Amino acid sequence: EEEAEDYQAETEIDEEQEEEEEEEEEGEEKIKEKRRHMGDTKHFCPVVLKENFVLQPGNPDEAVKYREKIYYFSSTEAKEKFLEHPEDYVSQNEPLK
Amino acid sequence: NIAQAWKCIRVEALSVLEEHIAAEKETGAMLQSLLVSGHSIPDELVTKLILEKIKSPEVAHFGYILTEMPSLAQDNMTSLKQIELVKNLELQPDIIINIKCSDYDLCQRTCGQRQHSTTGYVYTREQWDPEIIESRRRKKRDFPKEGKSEEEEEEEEQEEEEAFIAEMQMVAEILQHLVQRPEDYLENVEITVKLYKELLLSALEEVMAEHNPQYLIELDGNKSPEELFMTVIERLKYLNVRRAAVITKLQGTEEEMTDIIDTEELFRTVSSYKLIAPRYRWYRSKWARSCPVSLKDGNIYSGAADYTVSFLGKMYCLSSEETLKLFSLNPRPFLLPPMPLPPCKVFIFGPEHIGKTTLANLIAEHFKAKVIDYAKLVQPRFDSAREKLIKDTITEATNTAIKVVQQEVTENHPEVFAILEDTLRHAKELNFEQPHDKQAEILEEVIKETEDNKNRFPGAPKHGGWIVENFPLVRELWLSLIEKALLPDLVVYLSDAESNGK
Amino acid sequence: EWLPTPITEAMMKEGLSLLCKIGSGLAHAYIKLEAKDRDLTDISLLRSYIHLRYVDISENHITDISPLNSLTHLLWLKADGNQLRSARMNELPYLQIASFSYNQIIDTEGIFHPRLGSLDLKGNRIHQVTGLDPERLSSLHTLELRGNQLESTKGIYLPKLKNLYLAQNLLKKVEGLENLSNLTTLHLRDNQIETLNGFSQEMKSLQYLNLRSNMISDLAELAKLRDLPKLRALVLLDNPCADETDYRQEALVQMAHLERLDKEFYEDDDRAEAEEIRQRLKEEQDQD
Amino acid sequence: SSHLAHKMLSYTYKHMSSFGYWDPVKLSEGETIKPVENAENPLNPVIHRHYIYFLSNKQTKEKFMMNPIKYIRQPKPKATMPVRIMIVGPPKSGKTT
Repeated sequence: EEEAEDYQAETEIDEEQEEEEEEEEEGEEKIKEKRRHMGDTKHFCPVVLKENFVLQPGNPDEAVKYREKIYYFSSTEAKEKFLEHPEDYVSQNEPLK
Repeated sequence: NIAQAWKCIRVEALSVLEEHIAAEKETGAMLQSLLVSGHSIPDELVTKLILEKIKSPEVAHFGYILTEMPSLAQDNMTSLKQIELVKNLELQPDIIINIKCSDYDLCQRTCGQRQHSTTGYVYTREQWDPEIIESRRRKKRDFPKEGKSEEEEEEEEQEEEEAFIAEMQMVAEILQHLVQRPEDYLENVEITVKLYKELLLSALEEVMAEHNPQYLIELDGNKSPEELFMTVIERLKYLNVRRAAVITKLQGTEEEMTDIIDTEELFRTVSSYKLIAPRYRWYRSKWARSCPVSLKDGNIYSGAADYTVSFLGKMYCLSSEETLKLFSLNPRPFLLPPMPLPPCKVFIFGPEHIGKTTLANLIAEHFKAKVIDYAKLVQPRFDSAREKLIKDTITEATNTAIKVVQQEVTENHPEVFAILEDTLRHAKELNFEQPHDKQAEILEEVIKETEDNKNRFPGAPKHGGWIVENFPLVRELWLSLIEKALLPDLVVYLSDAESNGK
Repeated sequence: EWLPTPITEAMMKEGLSLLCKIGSGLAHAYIKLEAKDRDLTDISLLRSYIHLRYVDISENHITDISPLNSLTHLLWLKADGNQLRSARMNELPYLQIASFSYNQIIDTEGIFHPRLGSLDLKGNRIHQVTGLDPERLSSLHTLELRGNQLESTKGIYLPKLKNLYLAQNLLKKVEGLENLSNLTTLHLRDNQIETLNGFSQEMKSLQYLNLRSNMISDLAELAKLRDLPKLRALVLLDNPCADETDYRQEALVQMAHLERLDKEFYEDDDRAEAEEIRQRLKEEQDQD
Repeated sequence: SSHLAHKMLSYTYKHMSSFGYWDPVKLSEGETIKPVENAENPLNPVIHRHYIYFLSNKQTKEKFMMNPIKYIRQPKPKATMPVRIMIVGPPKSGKTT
């Protein structure tokens, strides 16, 4: 609902400010998703990178939030594991590798 | 004007006086007594108080801009003393500024001075002289208003004529208020300027030569202040130094509310409140509802949303209005190393010591907390207190029985001994009039030791890192722990499916 | 006479109003005292506060001002109504303005204070000038004296005067004023003046004059007043020939340089009428 | 927005990066001229991480959005002199031009 309120206000701002939003306009959900602000992995699951060193898009209908930013996971199992110790995975000291 | 631009903290002598008045200060009471005695406030006293303010922790966090010193000290104090004190400061100005002007033109600006009496408000000839106002009206009329039509020129002329005439009437009243101070008569001004020029200009030339010139700002006094104000902003950009962060109060706009909500709902509501823009909701601080000042002392508390604030973009609740003020004074120490981190105040329950003692030991080691053994420490003190009760009741009953039965009769007497021995049986049946009170008191006594001990530890928090094993389970006793609120942070209980065998 | 009411420290604490920094360094001082009508008989406690700059003590019962001479830095005072039959004083360097209206003061004597730009003494028991000197009152540019007992205007030795105000008085004629070229403004409504015999046009600044409610019945005074400086605005109603309002017409005929009387700035056809009457009068005088 | 930039700055909702008012892309390319506010030449601001970034032009903005880390790894700028020049020549037209 916070997402919806933010995006509604953004609709009003788009209609005020700029025509380029008219060229973007195709797809309400696509816009909403694209605007969301996301974990260091953005698209990807962190856990599978940390364990495997492998890159993979976490499921976009996963929904965890942490330090303002939103996270997907490669599997519900990954979400469950992640939820037990999210802080371990974070890029604490240097960029993702 | 400059401080009002930066919105940093600053030294301002009047602001010192007004703060000392408003805070009901005892030094403020000295000021009041001096004023009420019809006696001056010493320049040296002002200097002292200014120095104290600069040493103040809120100033030390914020930083400052200064001007008030140096001043015309040399008639008594060396002006060098102010410069010396400035150099002594831990805080010597990274950014230095000056205005230059012609001596005559400075005087002319001084001539353009009058004060409104009953407000005390000090005003410029642009206000105070109607003929300067009307000369500016002449200028405004002479410029043909490029970008507008004659209809707009006539509308704005007639409206400004009404404004000007009403302003003339008002200033006429202000003429009943206008004065030129003794210092503002040109002779006094010139004397003052000459004296400053010699003593302060000579000293300040050295004060300047010391500094980084590229840091140092020069400015033209012959100017609109807005010019200089923006110039200072631009210089600050070149300098690439920010304002210090400022605590932002997050009470509802005019509102007082039930913030006694779900923590999560309250967090969301606060983060939405006062917001600037979509998406950029305030960040949580790490401690959620908790009052970081209380925890820095070592008391777990969670704060009102009315006493909740954001700073550095992060959100922080506090337990009280006075805690809000205190933290507004200076966040830094309580956040800074060892960083806001818990004490221990804990019990654990279960059978025996079966590593349980060891577990407490290892916890205390990790914490640098220290453990209470209720059996070793508490129980003999409690027992000796009950001994004291029993010896007291013995001596009281023996005294009363001796006195009354003598009213010679002695402790050997059989009715005396019957009365004594039955009343002391009843004293054994009764107890200390509420024994758990003493047990809590003793807990406090040992706590006071542990508090000191943790203050001696490098992170030096007020509160003791304390643990009890061997507390004896009674429900109403536990209630008394609530009534005095001598509560732990945490309790653990121990359980098994089958270690009741293994 | 009144109950003893000397000054009180608590009332000072109430009255002292604004703080300001004075002298060399940052030393600091109270400049204003609010003390209007606490009945006061006495003020002696003020003797310490001499750095003070502003007082109101009007309508107290104060019979004396001797401390004020010690109260050096006072720049302005209100003391109206108070019980002073004169205000004779040392020549105070500091006082810029004060008022002592409706006081018992009978006279203009005894006051000298150079910085004093303005004074007011309306309602006072005063009849004629009693000493003036602008080489003492270096600043005194305005005075008001409404509702006094004033006879006539001798000895107003003060070319410094911007303005003066004398309505509601006993005034019978001008004297002395005739020299005050800088004087712009004199108010004398509700007085006893019988005649206005061309009173000296060397008072050349006298942009405004008020003489309503007086005793002038000779319209030919207007002709005698033809030779006058830039008085723009006149008031002269309620006079025993203002009874007939060609008073204004005759006046503008006599004084083209005048621009307002009473309630009428001269409208374009009023000007044209008076102008053509003046033309005729001039041409006939040339034929005379 | 400019307003949003100033508010985040004053409210400290983000850190100023060490670059300050310097375009990191031009700096890393090697350039030493400070860019200047105009209606033709506004700031291009962007947010990333806990940090604020400021850029001259849509092309430099684009490059930085393609990869900020590349510029961030560059060594920090440091304060400078201004410039003072004199130029002298034949009558106005060339030298003035």
